[PDB]
Amino acid sequence: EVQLQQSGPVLVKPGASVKMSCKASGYTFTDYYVNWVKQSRGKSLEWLGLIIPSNGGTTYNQKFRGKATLTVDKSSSTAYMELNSLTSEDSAVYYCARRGLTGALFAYWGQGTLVTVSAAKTTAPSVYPLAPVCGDTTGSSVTLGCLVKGYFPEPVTLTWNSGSLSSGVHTFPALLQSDLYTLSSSVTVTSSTWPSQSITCNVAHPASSTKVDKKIVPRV
Amino acid sequence: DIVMTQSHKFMSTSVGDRVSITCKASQDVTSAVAWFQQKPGQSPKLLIYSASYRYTGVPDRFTGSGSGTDFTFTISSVQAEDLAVYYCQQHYGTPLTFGAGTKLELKRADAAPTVSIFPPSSEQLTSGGASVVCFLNNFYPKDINVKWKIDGSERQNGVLNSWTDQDSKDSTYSMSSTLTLTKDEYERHNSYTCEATHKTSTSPIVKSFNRNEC
Repeated sequence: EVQLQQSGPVLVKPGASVKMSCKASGYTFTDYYVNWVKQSRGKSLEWLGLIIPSNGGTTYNQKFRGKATLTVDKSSSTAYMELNSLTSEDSAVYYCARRGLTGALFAYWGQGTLVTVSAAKTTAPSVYPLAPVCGDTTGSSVTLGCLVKGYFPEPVTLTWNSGSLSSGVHTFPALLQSDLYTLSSSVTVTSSTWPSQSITCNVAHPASSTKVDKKIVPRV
Repeated sequence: DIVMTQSHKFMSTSVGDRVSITCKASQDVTSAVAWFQQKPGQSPKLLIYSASYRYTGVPDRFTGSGSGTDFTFTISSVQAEDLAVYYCQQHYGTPLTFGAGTKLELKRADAAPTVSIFPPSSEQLTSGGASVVCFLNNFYPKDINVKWKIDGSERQNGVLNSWTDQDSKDSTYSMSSTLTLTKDEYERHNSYTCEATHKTSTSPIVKSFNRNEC
């Protein structure tokens, strides 16, 4: 069947360039045009342009003229897209697509290639355990927190008790501030089982080869 | 550039219900409109093309119509797997463009948020920072207002909010609000408050603490 396989994620600094691929299979490459689409964080979709495999002819969205360059290698049934003079505004997921039936545009999509542009330096997160207010809390259930601040790049893997607690967990999307990410996670436990039955926040950040544990302890 | 505007950013429905999403083109685009469905972590998927034709394999519950500037996308009977983001697109003009999307969500009984406030961790203060965190969890609907109050005065500067998508299990929403100040400034105020305003109550849910008071 028709398949479009895109290359892996890339992380570069402002001013750099990147070249990604889109390998077609399951059909005769030169039989259809290859379109490219950009989707930025908030899920905003924008058309970048298209290339005609047989001739290499290209059509671009005026907005991306000079920023993106489309090319093809008929030999390997692969389409490429190169971005230059990158800026944080170029960070997004880029898709390649092909039409179907007759006139059914964007019927087939690649899985997308994530591009992240930032001047930030790899920074391991500061992990802070958040115990309840010193005063007291009500009820038999209690919520605890974990603040993961000042890291780069994404992602981090946060777990509670090494993953043993998941049901009452809420891990929020990270927020970018001054080139660094921050996220928080809360866990709610029942039956007055804290602090009697220990709870620890674990955070792994592969980019910095770090893994830290922070036990939640009553404030004293 | 032709702008495609969708009827809503979010829509709530129930399994078995009939739902319709509309899109308006800023200019006549004849019937060169398509509708896509997208799930988290996945690529968009073509459902309707040329305004009214179902793409190969698309279930009969999906239909669309329109020509000119006003288009409709309809799900005759919503199924659980249909909760996702839907986008319209026009390809009559250049460049072709997409609407901003409409997220179809599941309706459930209203639920007040569970609010918890957290003073800065001792470890963070040693670095000169002071983040006060407030979690507002498992509420419905998504509409909510959080405001911070320091010694009775409302504070907006230094506050960052983060939201989770509707939970797949209990259909509720959760939010985290963080007020970040320096240790220097944090140590010059006594009472810290995070109050949440939600339709489930005319009165705000207030969580507070006084610095250094144990």
